[PDB]
Amino acid sequence: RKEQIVDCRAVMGLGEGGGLAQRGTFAEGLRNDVVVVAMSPGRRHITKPVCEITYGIREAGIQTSVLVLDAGGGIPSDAPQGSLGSTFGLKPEEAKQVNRHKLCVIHFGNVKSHIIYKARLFLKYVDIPTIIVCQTPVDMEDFAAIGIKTKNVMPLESKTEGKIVEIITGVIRGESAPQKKIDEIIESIKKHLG
Amino acid sequence: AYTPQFYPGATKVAENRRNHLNPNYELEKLREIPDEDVVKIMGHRQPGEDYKTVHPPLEEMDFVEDYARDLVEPLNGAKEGHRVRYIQFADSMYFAPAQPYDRSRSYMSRLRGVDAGTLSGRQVVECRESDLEEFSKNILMDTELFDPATSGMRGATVHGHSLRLDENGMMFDALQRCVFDEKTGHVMYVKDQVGKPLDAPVDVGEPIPEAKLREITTIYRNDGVAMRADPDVIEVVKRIHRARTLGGYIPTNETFKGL
Amino acid sequence: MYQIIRYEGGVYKNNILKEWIEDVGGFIIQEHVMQLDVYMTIAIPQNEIENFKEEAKKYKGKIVETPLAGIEIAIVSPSLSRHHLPHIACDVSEYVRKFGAKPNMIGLAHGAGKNISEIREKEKRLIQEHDIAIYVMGNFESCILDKTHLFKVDIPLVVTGGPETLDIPYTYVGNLGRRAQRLRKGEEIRALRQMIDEVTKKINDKRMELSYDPPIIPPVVLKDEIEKRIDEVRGILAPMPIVTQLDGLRIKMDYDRNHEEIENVKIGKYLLKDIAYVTRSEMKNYILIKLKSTSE
Amino acid sequence: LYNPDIGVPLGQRKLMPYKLSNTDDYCEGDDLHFLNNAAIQQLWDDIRRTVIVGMDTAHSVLEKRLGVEVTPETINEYMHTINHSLPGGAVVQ
Amino acid sequence: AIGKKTYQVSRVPSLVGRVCDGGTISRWSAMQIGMSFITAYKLCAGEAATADFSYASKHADVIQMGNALPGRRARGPNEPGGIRFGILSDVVQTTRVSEDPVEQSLEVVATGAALYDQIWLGAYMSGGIGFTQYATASYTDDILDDFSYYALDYVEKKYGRMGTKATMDVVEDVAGEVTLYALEQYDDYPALLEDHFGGSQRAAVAAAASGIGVCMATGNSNAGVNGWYLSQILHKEYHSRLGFYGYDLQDQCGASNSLAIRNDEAAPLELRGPNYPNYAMNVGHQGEYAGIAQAAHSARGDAFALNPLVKVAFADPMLVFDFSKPRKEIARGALREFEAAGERDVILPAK
Amino acid sequence: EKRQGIPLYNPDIGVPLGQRKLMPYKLSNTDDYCEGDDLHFLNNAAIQQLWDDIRRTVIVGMDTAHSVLEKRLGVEVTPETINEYMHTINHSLPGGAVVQEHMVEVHPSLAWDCYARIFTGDDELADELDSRFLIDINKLFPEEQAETLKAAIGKKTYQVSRVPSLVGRVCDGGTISRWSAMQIGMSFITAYKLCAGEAATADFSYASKHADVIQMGNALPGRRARGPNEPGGIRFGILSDVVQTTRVSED
Amino acid sequence: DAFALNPLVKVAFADPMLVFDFSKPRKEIARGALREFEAAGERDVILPAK
Amino acid sequence: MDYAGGNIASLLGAPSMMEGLGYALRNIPVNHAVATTKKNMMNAIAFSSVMEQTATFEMGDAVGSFERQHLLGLAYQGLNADNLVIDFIKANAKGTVGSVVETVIDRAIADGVIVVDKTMSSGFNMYKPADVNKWNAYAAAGLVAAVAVSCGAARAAQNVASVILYFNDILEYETGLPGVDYGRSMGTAVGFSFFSHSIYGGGGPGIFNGNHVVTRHSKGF
Amino acid sequence: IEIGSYVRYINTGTHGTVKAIEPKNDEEWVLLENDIYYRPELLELVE
Amino acid sequence: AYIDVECNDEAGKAIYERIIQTSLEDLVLGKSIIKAKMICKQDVPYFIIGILPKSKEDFIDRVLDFMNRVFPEGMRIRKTIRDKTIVMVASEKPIEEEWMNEAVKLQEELKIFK
Ligand code: F43
Ligand code: F43
Ligand SMILES: C[C@H](OP(=O)(O)O)[C@H](NC(=O)/C=C\CCCCSSCCS(=O)(=O)O)C(=O)O
Repeated sequence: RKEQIVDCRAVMGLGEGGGLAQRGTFAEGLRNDVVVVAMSPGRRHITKPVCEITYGIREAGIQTSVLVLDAGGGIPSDAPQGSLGSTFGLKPEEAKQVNRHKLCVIHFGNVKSHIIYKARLFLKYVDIPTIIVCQTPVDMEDFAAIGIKTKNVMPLESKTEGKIVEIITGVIRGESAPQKKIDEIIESIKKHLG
Repeated sequence: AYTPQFYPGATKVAENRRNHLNPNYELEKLREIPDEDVVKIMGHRQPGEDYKTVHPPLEEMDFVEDYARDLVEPLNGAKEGHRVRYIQFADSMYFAPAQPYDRSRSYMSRLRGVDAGTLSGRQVVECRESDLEEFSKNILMDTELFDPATSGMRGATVHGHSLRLDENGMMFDALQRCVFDEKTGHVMYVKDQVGKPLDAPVDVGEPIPEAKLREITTIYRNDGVAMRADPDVIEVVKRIHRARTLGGYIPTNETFKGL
Repeated sequence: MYQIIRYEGGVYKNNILKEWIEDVGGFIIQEHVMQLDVYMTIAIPQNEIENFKEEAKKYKGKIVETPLAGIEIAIVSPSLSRHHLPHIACDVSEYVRKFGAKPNMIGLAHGAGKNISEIREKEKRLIQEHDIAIYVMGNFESCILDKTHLFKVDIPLVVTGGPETLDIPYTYVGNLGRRAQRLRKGEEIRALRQMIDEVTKKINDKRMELSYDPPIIPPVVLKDEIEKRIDEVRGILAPMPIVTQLDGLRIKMDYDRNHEEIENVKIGKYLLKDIAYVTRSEMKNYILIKLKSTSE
Repeated sequence: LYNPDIGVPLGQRKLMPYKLSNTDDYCEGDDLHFLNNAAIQQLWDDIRRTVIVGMDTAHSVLEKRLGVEVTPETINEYMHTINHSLPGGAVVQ
Repeated sequence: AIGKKTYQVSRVPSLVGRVCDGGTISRWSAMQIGMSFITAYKLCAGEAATADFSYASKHADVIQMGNALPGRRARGPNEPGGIRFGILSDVVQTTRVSEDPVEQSLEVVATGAALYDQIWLGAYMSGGIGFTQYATASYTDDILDDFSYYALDYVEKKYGRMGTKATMDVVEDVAGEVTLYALEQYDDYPALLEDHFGGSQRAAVAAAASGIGVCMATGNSNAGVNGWYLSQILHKEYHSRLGFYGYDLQDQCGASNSLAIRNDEAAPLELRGPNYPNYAMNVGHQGEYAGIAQAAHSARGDAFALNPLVKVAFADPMLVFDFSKPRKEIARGALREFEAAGERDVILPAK
Repeated sequence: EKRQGIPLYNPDIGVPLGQRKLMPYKLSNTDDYCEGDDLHFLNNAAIQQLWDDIRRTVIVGMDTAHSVLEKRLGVEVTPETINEYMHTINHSLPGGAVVQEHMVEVHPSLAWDCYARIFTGDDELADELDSRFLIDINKLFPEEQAETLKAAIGKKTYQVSRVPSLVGRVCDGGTISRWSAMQIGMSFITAYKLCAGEAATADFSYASKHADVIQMGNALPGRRARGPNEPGGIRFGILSDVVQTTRVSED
Repeated sequence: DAFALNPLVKVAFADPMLVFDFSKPRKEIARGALREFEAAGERDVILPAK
Repeated sequence: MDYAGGNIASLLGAPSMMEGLGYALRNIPVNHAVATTKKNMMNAIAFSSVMEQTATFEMGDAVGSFERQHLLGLAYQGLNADNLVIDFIKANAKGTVGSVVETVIDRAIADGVIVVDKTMSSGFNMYKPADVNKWNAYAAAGLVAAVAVSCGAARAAQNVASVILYFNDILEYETGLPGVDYGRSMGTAVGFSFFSHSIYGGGGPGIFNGNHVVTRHSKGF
Repeated sequence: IEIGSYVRYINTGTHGTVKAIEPKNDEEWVLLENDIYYRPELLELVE
Repeated sequence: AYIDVECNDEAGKAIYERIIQTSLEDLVLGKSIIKAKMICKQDVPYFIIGILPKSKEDFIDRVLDFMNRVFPEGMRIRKTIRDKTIVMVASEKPIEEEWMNEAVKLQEELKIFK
């Protein structure tokens, strides 16, 4: 039980009856322990799967920061045969804001082939241990098949400087996350933070 | 004979549409993109290697004797026998020099054996690969039909024809095939038209200035030239609509007396 | 003399408008580009209001009058748990942001409960470091009435609560309690507008009180001078690296490594240490600046 | 300076809520899909389940083929019966 | 219009139409009508007069919302492909609660979009994403509202609500003016253009406004669709783009088929529907066609468009969906505050 | 509460029910009893789901599509590419839009019953494919039945699309084929990066969603006018093949 | 015989992912009669709880 | 109610499986007509035109004031009346679709079918038909010739939709005159475009027949 | 577990042969045919 | 689900009714619960929430999550009774026996709810 102060963003949200967060914005929780990364300020990512994880971390006693990615939708351009639909990417300032935290929690989606290259590009610039929160069951070996550092399944040629420390499956975008998933996230953060 | 007019109107937009439709009008060229660079942006074949074939050459295949079919001279790519490829363009509503229906009409008026398709934010022309590369270099890319900022050779994800331009005056691209190089002031294609990255970026030239874009565009805009300033085009459109209505009602000469 | 407004236009030819703002002496306080539109909080001289409006309508931009874009607000939620954080508190914070103010979420360590509630002195002084504090309370009359000791600061205060009318000796805005939904109904929007009106009135009274004896230098041009001199201000990863307060600034650097650089800044012909109170901030060991008036 | 790992933001307007015409309600685009909107489904359901039958030939069949007089009391009794039978209540058998 | 005749409105449960198809409804109502007739008048449980009752309730005196579509369409009755535009105009009850003709036309536009484009085209003949942004472009912001109010103002300034007889010249004048205004508003406001980013959306909205204006000028529905088609082909020359390729099939043959008299081509717009041969493929037309059909009668201040029985039956306050304000009901359903029928929670285990 | 005084169910009017003993009903080969009202299809969710699962099933073959991809489109078809396509269609069939966050999508919990499965008579393709979305003939059937079914099917690959039940609830039975065909075409042009504006894509669309489509029921003509995948169009042999008792019983 | 009319229909409905398992049709009708059958197609996430 | 899995076939489908009433004769696809005529151009055109216009007579469309236009369309499009199709193809051996449009306008002016209506301020003398049905027949013959010229240049049958669509578009905005079938040919060309050029499409142009919802709109043109 | 043995992954079922054992950071790691390190506690011996 | 709140605060009643409705909607629990009655005693801080479920342990975990969502922050000392009707009392003080007697009264009055 201690005081928890958040440096709020400087930009207003999406209109009047819309989301409260804005794309490409960072909200510092003073003391930098856990940063929660959201792909977009839309209803698929904000307050249904992300702010719930955020309040679970804040209820566990760990100060939390929420960063909304500027371009979090789609696949990176280094995916096979280029990108389609939209291009996923990370800004250097976003990577610097993530890298000052002890741990990262990132929320991914459905398709297995999208998540692996998204995590590879994210960990090409992020060097802290991150927890991947997705919906479909991805095994923590398919990331090593494309060269991602990983606690249990290392690659021979590691193309990332950050390590996936836990995969948590069963969190749907735009839906209320149950207490059991929050408890798994809290236990993983406590076991891999101190 | 008959001297062909191409489009009604007195404004600069109607004049540009007439110039695009005219096959005897030489389009002003504004850049030099080499043939292998156009092939590389097109992304269909490796430059320097032979064209892939879909059938033997027309001399080798035996057809039935047809007098009417043999009157038409085939294309060279049809003579050798080449696969039919495509080149796709997106055109911004903010004073792009070429526009989709204008592009399709000019292609079908100027080129032989082409397959033109028109969408709101898309325009594609299909032809045999050698001839398609020839008119892609000669007409589609280097002339005043193309602007590397307000237009772009892009397949796959197309979006941004109705969106506002970016800080460099370029059309929005979700895949970012072409970027702006501020050191040279030129637009460089870092990906091909479908999205895989290029090993060497290719200079398609610098953006056309907006003052020239006002003169060479084929779109009507309130901030540019509106159709209210061109009553001749509206009258022709209304005459076409009335003639269609009268023909659909009763297609006789007495019903067309009220035209 | 420096009216602060928000510009919402496009990124196309936005650099030319920024050059015009720099030419007329304006200062860009905040810039954010989402995809193709830019939100720009600009402080321009009052004699250029109509010229900037004509310039903005040339680029099809929008001028939004923001009455709170010179202050920072502390929003004191009882905790950062699921009860108060993910709704109401962000609704209040984003509504405050919509009128230009820079908010800070203050989650009390022991702010929950009816009789077990307490407020620490460190949290107290962090609240006093802001210009105005907004308390987001619950929806029971007796609970808040037995919780007056939380609102014990010499700062302008607006208390938001569930009951329509409360008998506390502070400014109170009703129909904003603890909820679990996004504030979107008409009564909720009306109550948010009411809270905005009360904080606007308090800020205007404090602005008149400051205008009775003006400071040596306005905070906006002091922030501009600090960004011109200190070259480490562009390396700050915080949301707002320099927060313009009502009568000062909050520079988000380490106090121990940067206070001697901040104090030895020559503005006009004056040194900063003789004209401002450079002190350590309770918020993440930052630097807080409090301006002196012309009387001293 | 060209970094292909920056990414391109897309769909800023499509993240903002949609107003509804002549109302004051703002909603997300995902809630306007007919599968996600129960009101659109009920709008089609109410049209689909509506059948109008003229009860004038039936009264004539009752009157002149069966010799049964039709009064508003009998019509009220019929309405009471059919409000039980149409949901699926049992009247004979 | 009804006369001294008595009618019965049978509303079967929504669960019945959810488990089964739309052809179930008339048969369900017919068996229950026959059962209630034989047990309320104490008749024999099965005789020749019972067959007379069954034949009457099955065809002779039945009124279906939609016709059956056998053959290629392969669909039963009470399907959204069989619902004519006048029938859907009479379903919406904005006429009896409001005097604004533009609002009456636009609620029918919204209902027709949400039915035809979102359901009948979104899922019945397509799948997956469907056409949400194609249809919501007609009822989300007041773009179509502003365009239609400009059309009404322009018509009332120079013609009046019924001040002119339907001729070619008034159709050309009104449709051209409204199309030019709508495209000028798209040019002047980048927010409007970015909202209606697809060309089909813009074309449908501008042409719907032009057709509504022509209907508010003449009161003729077929002149309204003629104005719609002129607006489409004038949009095509303004912006050198109309929509996705596949959109303007019916817009090209429209002018010829709008006032035609041939068997496959002639039908009044109230009697037209999604099974009209030109209209049986494409999104962005049918819901606005229903609104133009309504606007033909809103200019005259008519109580109904095609069927008075449908109007009276859907004026029933016991309906789950409120047809007086379809847009408010859609907004309620988008915010998880609409209580819908057809659910089965009493026969399901607790999750 | 809801009806504001309008009568709905009146057991007093009509037949006086219960003059004889209303017997319960057993269910054959099961040791449980129920009332007769529980066996009504409106009161029984299991019968509704029995019809729902049949209505929402479309079987499409992917051998002409693979041949068109290999030859006419010049795209290699590997088991890895088939796994990628299966992931794409499993995301896209319920309501999903692949890498398009701006697109309106159906809520995923609203379509939890939606699956896209694959099976093949080719054994090495079967063990080279992912078992997450594979209907394995060898482990679901006895050895002689599996051999007979593999001989009858051949060396061909088929995909089973289970359209979500709510789609069949809101719409009719003929909706299912269009839904499955549209999502199969979208997932094929997404997983294999193909141009969607050429005639070769039209030929591939025919090969992928109009060449080997197996529907559960046919359309019905005349006064019984109905679309496909309605229970009047289901032949007796098709329904016999729907029930799987030969798998688990020899009686 | 392994099948009656269509081998493809026989293999397709052997899928364990089906909510209604067609191996024992009598047993599941019993489960739906005792209100212990979890059916699909319920719009519980887009409806109010009151 | 069909012959699906059998081994007996006819050129006509089931009468209950028609798009509209009287649509029985528009069931022969393009490929059947081409194979019956042994891949001969003019004979396949004549076969398709004879079936389509006889079907329009069956539909009741070519009754009264439309009979002359359908007879002229049949004669000039399918049977090469006055050698118009062959003359346009010979004149545009090296040409494009726009050159075919120019030759059609020149022939219609020379034969007196169309005359100048009025000249606008910006030039562009408008054209009106002195004989409406004859102008429709001339435009239909030119449409066939334009398709032949473009598809003989490309030697590929994928160009049909674009050629018909933009032939009608170029002719309309070149003369101010209506196109073939007063826009119905252009609408059917849009149908051909979305049916044979997309993943929303299905099949190629060889399976085009008038008993389909996509292709039924033009009455044999 | 040694070179030439047949091993499987419990989480997915990836068949492969052991290439080498390369300890690092005082921890045991197993290198397989696909050039991917694995953990011995997550590997089992099959025959 | 039937929702009612017993409280002497006029605004707090409606606000906590909306809170219970939102927590039932978020966990998708509105159809699996027949009645949800909450008794708000704020003069002496103690709150009782009673749940009457329709007709496994995952459902009980979801119901406990629902109580955690509805119950206020400071009421941390909690004790629940489950005999097919789940009733929990939350307070900032140790739970008194009179509060438990009121909990059993609520449980018994929810048992006969039909
Ligand atoms: C009024 C009819 C005429 C008609 O078209 N259908 C009736 C009634 C109808 C109604 C019953 C309405 C209600 O519940 O009051 C329904 C359900 C059809 C419907 N969808 O409305 C029905 N019968 Ni019938 N009907 C049935 C049966 C039967 C058997 C009853 C055998 C006997 O004991 O005499 C006889 C046929 C006979 O001539 O033998 C029968 C007749 C009749 N059946 C005769 C006369 C009934 C009478 O008792 O006065 N049903 C049965 O044999 C069992 C199945 C049962 C059906 C419902 C179910 O499956 O639960 C029901 C099916
Ligand atoms: C992405 C595609 C690929 C394709 O085959 N069709 C697409 C996508 C497809 C999918 C989207 C789902 C997915 O996973 O792909 C569906 C739903 C097809 C359907 N069943 O109706 C759709 N489009 Ni499209 N599509 C739309 C639209 C549009 C507009 C977008 C204009 C722009 O420049 O941004 C344009 C058509 C045009 O050019 O006029 C468009 C194109 C395209 N559309 C092209 C563009 C790229 C291509 O060349 O391959 N859509 C719109 O204009 C809005 C309505 C929207 C439809 C869904 C909705 O109503 O919610 C969707 C309708
Ligand atoms: C729905 C219609 O049939 P119906 O109107 O008779 O019911 C149905 N139409 C189709 O199948 C065809 C094409 C629809 C797709 C258009 C979606 S618009 S979004 C991308 C389109 S484009 O970019 O390629 O232009 C048919 O089978 O004819």
